[PDB]
Amino acid sequence: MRVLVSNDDGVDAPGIKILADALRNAGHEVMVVAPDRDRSGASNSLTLDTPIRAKQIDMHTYSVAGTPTDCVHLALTGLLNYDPDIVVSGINNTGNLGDDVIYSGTVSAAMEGRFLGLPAVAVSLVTLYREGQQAPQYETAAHAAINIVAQLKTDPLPADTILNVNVPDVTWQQMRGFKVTRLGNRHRSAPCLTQTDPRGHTIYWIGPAGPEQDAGPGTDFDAVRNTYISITPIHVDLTRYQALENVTRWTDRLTAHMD
Amino acid sequence: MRVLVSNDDGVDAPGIKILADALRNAGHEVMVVAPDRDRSGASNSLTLDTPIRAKQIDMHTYSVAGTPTDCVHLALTGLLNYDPDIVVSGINNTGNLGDDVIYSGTVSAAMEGRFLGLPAVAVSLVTLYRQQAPQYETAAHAAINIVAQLKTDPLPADTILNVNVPDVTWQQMRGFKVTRLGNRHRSAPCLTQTDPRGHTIYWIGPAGPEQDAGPGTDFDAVRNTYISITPIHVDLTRYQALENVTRWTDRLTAHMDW
Amino acid sequence: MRVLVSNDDGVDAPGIKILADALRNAGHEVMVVAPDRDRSGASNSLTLDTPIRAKQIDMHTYSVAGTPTDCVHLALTGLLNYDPDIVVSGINNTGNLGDDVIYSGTVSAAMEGRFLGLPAVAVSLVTLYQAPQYETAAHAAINIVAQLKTDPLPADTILNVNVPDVTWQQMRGFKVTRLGNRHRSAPCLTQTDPRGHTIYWIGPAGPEQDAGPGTDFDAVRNTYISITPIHVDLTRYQALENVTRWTDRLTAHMD
Amino acid sequence: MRVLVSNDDGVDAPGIKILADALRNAGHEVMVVAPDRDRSGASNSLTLDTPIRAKQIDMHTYSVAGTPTDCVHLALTGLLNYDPDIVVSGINNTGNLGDDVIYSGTVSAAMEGRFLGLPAVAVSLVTLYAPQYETAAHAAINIVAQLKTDPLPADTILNVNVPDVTWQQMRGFKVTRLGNRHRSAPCLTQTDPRGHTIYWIGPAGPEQDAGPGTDFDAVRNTYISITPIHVDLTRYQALENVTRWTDRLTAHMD
Ligand SMILES: [Cl-]
Ligand SMILES: [Cl-]
Ligand SMILES: [Cl-]
Ligand SMILES: [Cl-]
Ligand SMILES: [Mn+2]
Ligand SMILES: [Mn+2]
Ligand SMILES: [Mn+2]
Ligand SMILES: [Mn+2]
Repeated sequence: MRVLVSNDDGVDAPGIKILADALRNAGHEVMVVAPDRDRSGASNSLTLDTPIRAKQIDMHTYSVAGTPTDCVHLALTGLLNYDPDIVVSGINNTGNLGDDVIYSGTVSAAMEGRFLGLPAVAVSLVTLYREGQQAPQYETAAHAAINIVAQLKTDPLPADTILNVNVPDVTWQQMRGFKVTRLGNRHRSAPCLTQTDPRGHTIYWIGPAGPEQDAGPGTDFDAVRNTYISITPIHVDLTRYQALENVTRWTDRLTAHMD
Repeated sequence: MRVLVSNDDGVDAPGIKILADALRNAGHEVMVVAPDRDRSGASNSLTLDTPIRAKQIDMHTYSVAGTPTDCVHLALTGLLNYDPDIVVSGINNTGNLGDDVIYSGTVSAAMEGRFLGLPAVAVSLVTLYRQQAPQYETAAHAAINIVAQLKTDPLPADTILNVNVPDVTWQQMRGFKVTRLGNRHRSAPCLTQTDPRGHTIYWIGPAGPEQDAGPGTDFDAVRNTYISITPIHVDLTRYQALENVTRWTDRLTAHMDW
Repeated sequence: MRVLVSNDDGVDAPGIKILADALRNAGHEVMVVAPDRDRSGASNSLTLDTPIRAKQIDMHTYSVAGTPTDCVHLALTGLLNYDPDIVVSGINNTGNLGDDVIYSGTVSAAMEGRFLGLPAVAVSLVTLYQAPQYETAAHAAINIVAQLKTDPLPADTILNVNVPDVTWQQMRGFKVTRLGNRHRSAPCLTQTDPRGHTIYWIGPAGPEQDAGPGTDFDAVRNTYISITPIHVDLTRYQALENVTRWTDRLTAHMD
Repeated sequence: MRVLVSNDDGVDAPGIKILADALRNAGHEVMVVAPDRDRSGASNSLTLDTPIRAKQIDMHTYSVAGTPTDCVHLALTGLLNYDPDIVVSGINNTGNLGDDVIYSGTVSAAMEGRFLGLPAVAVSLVTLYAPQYETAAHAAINIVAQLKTDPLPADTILNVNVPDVTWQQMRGFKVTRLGNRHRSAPCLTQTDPRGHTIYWIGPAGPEQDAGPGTDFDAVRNTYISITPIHVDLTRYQALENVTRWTDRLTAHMD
């Protein structure tokens, strides 16, 4: 089939190159449109007050001076002569779990995919802090992504949600299987710490997570801790339909009161 | 009751001062914790890799060098000797409608309130491109009535309210309306032009008539001079989809080896 | 005379208001063009790759979404029908001394005035650690501006001015000075975060600093107003003849 | 000799690797300390209000989450057991000429070297409209060897700009002064795709200062340009005149 690929770490990052290469080896057509540098720490909104620049790198690749949402939007509304079947965003160099999901740049590019009418997937590798060096297993995450893509064709899912995927950092021979999960939480517990800096000013640190967190059986945290790949289905429309009838009766009692 | 107030435009903004003064006039206790300068344009995530400064401005006010989510998190976990009943974020100097809501800084301060166990509301004024002073007093009037009403008749759901107010005098307003989110950028095309030095550039252009802004939407209410109220999710997990995705995932497993 | 006024802290800050009001009361015409928010932390360069927006607040006041150098450039090349005799930038809420002068945003607005042909002045208040003495700094500025009219200096340098944070009654006089140095000795410090990981700080300056008799630091420490004349052209003319003979020898070698 | 190398574009850029390799092959020792990502667009000041993180990549390389001035300052005040003879910053992916020199990130790393008492050089490639990084490196190693066996006084910085061509096409070296181009640049009033008013800063006209003797005219005619610049902004030659002026002022206000 025909695929469109983006990310939030930049067009020159090791994980986006390994992903696109594997997809082509498997027999697919692939075009890449991604940011000119790393965008972590930047806001995810569409750019409306100023114009945007882009340049061709090779016959299949373009570099854009804007957000991950800017990259997917321009690709689908006039930048390319191309009609894709699906959007895939990643492979990210750290995990995207629990309370981190609503503000993730990797997730924002997949969202713009569905808004414009196509199915979409985000993929992330769960790396762990060390001292020296140990090279990350991007090859392991790519093998999972090509099998997910082929299957979405032979047995299609409805088109009103996005899939968020997280992969343990090991060789494939160690993996135990797949599991379907819900979002956990881990920073409701973080109780601030008071200190003094080298020039005499009072400063504050957000605390580390305690044991009273929500990361048990059924959650995304618990699956990856036990060496399984995690898949969570998420909303694309923030409207809460199941609450409309009740809020209307509430608003009626409000207006009768004041006037 | 006891109220906690924040925003995304900054601690010296005209809109946050008018809101706080009105709440105190109606007999409530109020503490303010907000950013040291306008944050519109920055990421909304919590700050974990570095420490944060904060200082006292007057007996009821603190200025913080960090995000709107940083302000609410610190106030509720050790910064204050205070146990609030509810959180209010606003009044923002422009609207927050349709597809703009998921990444709004004003909305992010109310979300952190609910996560840590309290009811929450976001309030914005719908100003228009043009000397005509903004009607902040009109939006503050709507806010005090909503607060006193939640005190008698609370709301059960895992939900928060997003409120938008037309920029007119109170005598000119037509009523309140409950709405769904609309959309206007799915239709927005890409235009090609040339800059002063000869480089090709691209603009995201204005929406066509194939937009979703008719009867029932947030856009249609404020255009016809009504105040809009929309209830929104705080958990992004899609529960209605779990049974079908599990069937799907088991089939995949049986296909592959190892 | 006709004055143009800008700053680094924004059009809504208390020090730019107090400066513009004192100048008008003394009988000058004043236009204000300044950033829409506090700019401390971004590059001082001119904006070339995108277009810029601007909003007229009242009759003699404008708000610009860009840098301090962007404000002064637009004002002199087409935004206004106005012909100024001098540019003044300030009053800043902290000091601008010694090795901090080259990258200061307050100083950058003055620099763009001189590159385009006019005399220029920068003004800062030296706050320590309460309501700042902005009125004391404004009294110094109106007296300096009047004197430049009747008794003029050559316009190929700019004046950098720093004012101690006290009442006029306490001030001792004016003094002409050179730039000092403070960060040269400032050491690297190794500490730990709440997870046990290593982080570095740039620590405070010890007693070995360059801050004695003759410098900008010593003057304000002893309650005098400091004036330092600074370069507008970074070319080192006095080294040109010697560097030329050196380059001649280098070229004979490679050939 | 012992050399310390930094830049403004980041530790992973192609110009900094080609410079370091050419220096080692010429027989010098080299340590590299540079930013974790591209830095154009941020303030050049030292970071004082928060702490800074760093990571050792290999035996001779370090990656720092901060400014080019932060990189050089930490390297010379305790992060390393190393005693360098000179600092070199580059090779930059575009030119650094005329009125753009005071706020250049590439130039700022060289400055912090001199403030702390060593000699220093900045090198940039003049790209127009596969970049000849090798041409620029051959120029830099010849300059470094001459500074040793025939020394200059260390009270200045050398700012070097190299045309983007093959070595065979180069015409020579030339010593120059800074020119100017933006003083002429006019305000242009236009409308956005909604008819709302916007302003552009337009291109330089024929009135610009770019003739014989300037850095602009040398690189346009295929020569390598070298400009000596100030490290101290004090204008010593105006001090006596400004002292008499301030005397006459103080007699007026009594
Ligand atoms: Cl991400
Ligand atoms: Cl907002
Ligand atoms: Cl400043
Ligand atoms: Cl640069
Ligand atoms: Mn990332
Ligand atoms: Mn805002
Ligand atoms: Mn300032
Ligand atoms: Mn650069």
